[PDB]
Amino acid sequence: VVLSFELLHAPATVCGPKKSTNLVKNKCVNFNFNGLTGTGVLTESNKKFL
Amino acid sequence: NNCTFEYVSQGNFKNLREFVFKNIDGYFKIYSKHTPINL
Repeated sequence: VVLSFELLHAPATVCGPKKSTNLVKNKCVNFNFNGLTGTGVLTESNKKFL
Repeated sequence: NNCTFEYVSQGNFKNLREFVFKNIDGYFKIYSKHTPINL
């Protein structure tokens, strides 16, 4: 079975997951939700979503 | 010839099927939104 690593001019749509996380307010840690990082408190906040 | 890619999932103006099509870097984005426009 062949796995071809072509990173050509066309966009890369082949990535992969690892591990697990569970972060709660009143603490202050990192985060990574499909790429975006940052350092701070992760509160299960009262905000909207769509 | 080739199938290089594929994918599978009153009448007074009940809705509208409008779609914008654009291309960047080759990758193509379909946009669909079936807005109900009874007017």
